[PDB]
Amino acid sequence: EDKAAVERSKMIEKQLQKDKQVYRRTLRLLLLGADNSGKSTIVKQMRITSGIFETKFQVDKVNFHMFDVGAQRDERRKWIQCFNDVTAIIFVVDSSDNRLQEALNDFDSIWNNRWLRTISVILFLNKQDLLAEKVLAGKSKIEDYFPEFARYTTPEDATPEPGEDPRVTRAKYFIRKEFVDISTASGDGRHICYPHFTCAVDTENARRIFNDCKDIILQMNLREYNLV
Amino acid sequence: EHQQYVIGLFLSCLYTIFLFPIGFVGNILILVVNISFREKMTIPDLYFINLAVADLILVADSLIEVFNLHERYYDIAVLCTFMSLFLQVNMYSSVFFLTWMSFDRYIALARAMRCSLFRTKHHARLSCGLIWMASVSATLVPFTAVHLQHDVREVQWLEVTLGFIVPFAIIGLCYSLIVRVLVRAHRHRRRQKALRMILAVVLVFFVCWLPENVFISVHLLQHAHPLTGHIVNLAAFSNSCLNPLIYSFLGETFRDKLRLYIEQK
Amino acid sequence: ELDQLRQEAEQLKNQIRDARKACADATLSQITNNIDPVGRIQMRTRRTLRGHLAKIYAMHWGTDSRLLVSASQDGKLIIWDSYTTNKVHAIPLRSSWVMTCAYAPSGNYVACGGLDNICSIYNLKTREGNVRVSRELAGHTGYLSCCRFLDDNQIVTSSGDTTCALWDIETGQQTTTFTGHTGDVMSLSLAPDTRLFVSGACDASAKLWDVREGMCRQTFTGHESDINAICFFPNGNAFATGSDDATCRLFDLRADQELMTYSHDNIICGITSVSFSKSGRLLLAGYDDFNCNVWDALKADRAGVLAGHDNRVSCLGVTDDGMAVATGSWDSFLKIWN
Amino acid sequence: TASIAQARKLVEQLKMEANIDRIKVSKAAADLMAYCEAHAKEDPLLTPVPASENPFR
Amino acid sequence: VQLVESGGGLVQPGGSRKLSCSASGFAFSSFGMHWVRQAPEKGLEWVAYISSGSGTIYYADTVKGRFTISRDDPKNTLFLQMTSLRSEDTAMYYCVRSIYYYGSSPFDFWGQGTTLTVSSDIVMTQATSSVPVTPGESVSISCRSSKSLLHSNGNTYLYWFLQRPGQSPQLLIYRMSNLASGVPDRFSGSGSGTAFTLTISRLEAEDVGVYYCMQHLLTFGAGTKLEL
Repeated sequence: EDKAAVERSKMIEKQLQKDKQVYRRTLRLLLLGADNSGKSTIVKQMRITSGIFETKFQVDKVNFHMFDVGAQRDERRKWIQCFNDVTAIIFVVDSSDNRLQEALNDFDSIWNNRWLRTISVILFLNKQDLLAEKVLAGKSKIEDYFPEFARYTTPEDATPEPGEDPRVTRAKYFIRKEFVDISTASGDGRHICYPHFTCAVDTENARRIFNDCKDIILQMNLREYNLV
Repeated sequence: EHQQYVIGLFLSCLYTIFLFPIGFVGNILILVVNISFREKMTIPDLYFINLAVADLILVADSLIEVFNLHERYYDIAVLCTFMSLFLQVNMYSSVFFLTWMSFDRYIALARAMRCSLFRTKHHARLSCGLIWMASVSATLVPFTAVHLQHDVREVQWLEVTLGFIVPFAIIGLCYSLIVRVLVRAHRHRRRQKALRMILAVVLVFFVCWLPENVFISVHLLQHAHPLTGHIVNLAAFSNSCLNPLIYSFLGETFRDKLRLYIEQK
Repeated sequence: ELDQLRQEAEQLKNQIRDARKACADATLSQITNNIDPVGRIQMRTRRTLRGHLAKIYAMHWGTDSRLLVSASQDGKLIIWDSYTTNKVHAIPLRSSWVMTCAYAPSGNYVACGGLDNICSIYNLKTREGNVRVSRELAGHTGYLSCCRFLDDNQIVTSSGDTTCALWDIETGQQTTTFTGHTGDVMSLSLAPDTRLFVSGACDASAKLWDVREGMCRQTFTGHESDINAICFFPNGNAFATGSDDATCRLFDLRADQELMTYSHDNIICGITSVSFSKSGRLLLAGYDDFNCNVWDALKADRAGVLAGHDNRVSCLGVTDDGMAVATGSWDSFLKIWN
Repeated sequence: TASIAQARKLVEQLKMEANIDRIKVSKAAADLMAYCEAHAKEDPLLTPVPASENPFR
Repeated sequence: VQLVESGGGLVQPGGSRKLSCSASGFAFSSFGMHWVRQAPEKGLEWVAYISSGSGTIYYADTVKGRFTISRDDPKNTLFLQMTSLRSEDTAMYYCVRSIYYYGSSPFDFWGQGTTLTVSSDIVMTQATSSVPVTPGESVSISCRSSKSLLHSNGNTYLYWFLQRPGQSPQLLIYRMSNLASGVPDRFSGSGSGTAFTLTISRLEAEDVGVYYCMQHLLTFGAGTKLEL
């Protein structure tokens, strides 16, 4: 009789609700970045021909699903439509590089995408230590790739990390600005960029992701409640 | 002495000119805009809809307040008895919905990630129903209790307690915590708009509801000053007049919904 | 050598284009001018199948025209009983990022795939009672964009990589592989005879393949932008396409060229899905704007509008019976129109 | 070597696409129109069937 | 797929017993469970039903309240507690599997069965209790119903079972036309909605047994024997 079918449908609905409870409590993150960057080691650092690699990690009793895209074709115009309405995008770049212009183009394309226009980007300026010893080396003159650096000074609002050279801080904040000026140009308050300087081994990477996701969810609810 | 009456008439003219259209038009506009996207409603939209219903009814009754139309309905005992309780439930619903919106904003903004298991559209509608039931109880139960036992001292003490003191305390606590969260977040990582809007809604609530409740308290500890009573009633209705402004189209999200509604409908 | 060979290719392309010019003695509008317009087509949501948690990224009717599978990005295939809206199954996918799903013509199996690059086959009629992964067809190097059953043993799939492949489910091997595109292959449509199938790609070209021989027979290039949807006209001699350029085109296999193009300059949203009605007189299409337009296949004008979704319409399908239409959306609801 | 081989395969494909015969667009449109008119009565969406025939409502 | 029952034996009407069954090789949780008793030298009788998830329970009128059916999905066990026995209860009890959705085949599998020894419904009538027959020739089993079984939804709820001697009943046809899984093409079903037919075209040596008709608008027929 069909009444048994309706009972089966209601049981399936109960299971779907039990799955929805888990779905809403979890924050999805898309991990992007150039190959030279250390995203592959960042995922392996999590202490908790296939495509999507799924990494599960938890901070302060809130779950995170970080998706590394793995094997795909070079251009992401289409499949990134699926990753709409993720909590955030963790774009990872190698600051020690020159691949920096390619990464800037890649971030420009991600930021200005018509579907990711409400997705905040937790920008990771990875490999700050390699950048530090590359700046201290002196031979890798960043100016010849970026002539603007010849006439740039660290801003008054910047605070240096304890025990850092002026030149390394200048260069790293110049790269930070080179990303931030892309972020500011087209984002009409719908999504935000959160730069960070990181080494892949830092135990603070997950903490930073947690704090940024906290801020992103705060902003999302603030806009939902009509406070902005 | 005639100026004492002309001043009340002048305040009523100002109110009907400015505050009343804001209240009525904004409330009806919010109601239609959201009920036209009923399927797109977020949790805050339920509370906005119900607060809009309550404020619309209150601002409509403010037209009875204006021109002192007690002399056209007070003579009918049963009609007046029902309509006074209707006003009481409506204002109770407005104050309780403001308190609940403050608390739920605290939940959504301070405990945003952890408490996702508590904030649900079904929970939003259930809380709407519960708030309406609580207002209806807080009106009828004291009224029927007074009618059985024998405006009364204890009943109006309940009115002042559940109308200003407890609601204001909860609102202030929740919005202070929200302000702490917002200031910390802005410090570390246009958000000044949210801070100003919060401090504006809290102050509007305070300024509008403190006068009537203080007048009630004075007459509770001590028709003697009908003019002052008129001003405080006008302020109580000004709360509902200013609610649609500060809450809905002073912020960007409802303005986007409104633009969608007008351009598509 | 390279320049000479490319010039030879250009010469053959010019020959093909000249042949198409010669065959273009008239346009479909001239031929169909005498026919009676369908008028105002109006459809109402008879059913609203809710229960999915996330964007409904695909759907497919069963041959019985009652059961329809539906894939969601939350990682669920729900087989719905459209007549009663009962959920017959709720298959938990291993990869949450599912971009396509298929219903076997016999109803024994459903398939699905996506960014995992693996097309999982599910058996709906095992003695155990539950639904289990019959096969995991791996071998693509890009996301699985579409998949369609030829029979219970042969399934043809398109990939985010340049390739499109035909699989044997008994062994899990690729019976044949199709090459010729350059961008991502975005959709498949299977001819009624099942001997031919046509696929659109990000290179804005639609190619007709033969499953038995494993080669491209002819190519169509009437789109300025990438193709997101494709569908065969019921007769099997023509097929429609939808592109990001927000206009549909109708191509004929035997004429080897475009016959008609559907557009409305105020429409600037791209097209996500396409489907003919049983008679072929109607050409339904979904748009990035949250509604579907029912074009008259013979007189290119908007016969009606299906505006009932709160977000992008992602999938669209007319029952093999033709009684009803089903549309999914990113709002996580499927609505049956009729 | 690899590039020229790719070009030769493309040239072979173009030669095959040129070899296939074609028919006048008028005839193709005629077949589409004829099929539509033959099967119009069998399309419940084209002509709204009565509520009794419709199994949804 | 196995359903093995436990219990049975001697009981006096002043005693009580619990029937039990263990499910092996299939998702017991998803299946609704039926208890059907085979009284000695008699046809089948439906005893009790418990739906998937335990959300619905039914009992026969003779047993309503006299016995209680229980179920533990985690242990894949079905229980039938027998509070107050009487002489009518002596029978072999089969645990019967059933699942309900569009296109499903309820009563597809029957347990081995255990025998208990002890000191309005749609009446189903079959044409005849027995028919001498020889293998190879066609034959038709027929039955009639107290009322038409053709439900408004558009399908007829009639089932045909074949209880081979010394074996549990096998489902031949469900819903008056659909052959069950593994049933050879020899069998076929038809009916007018109130009178029904079961035809075996080329009777094999293994087709010997009693044929039971059942309706599921539960009542079984008196059973038709094919005396080979």
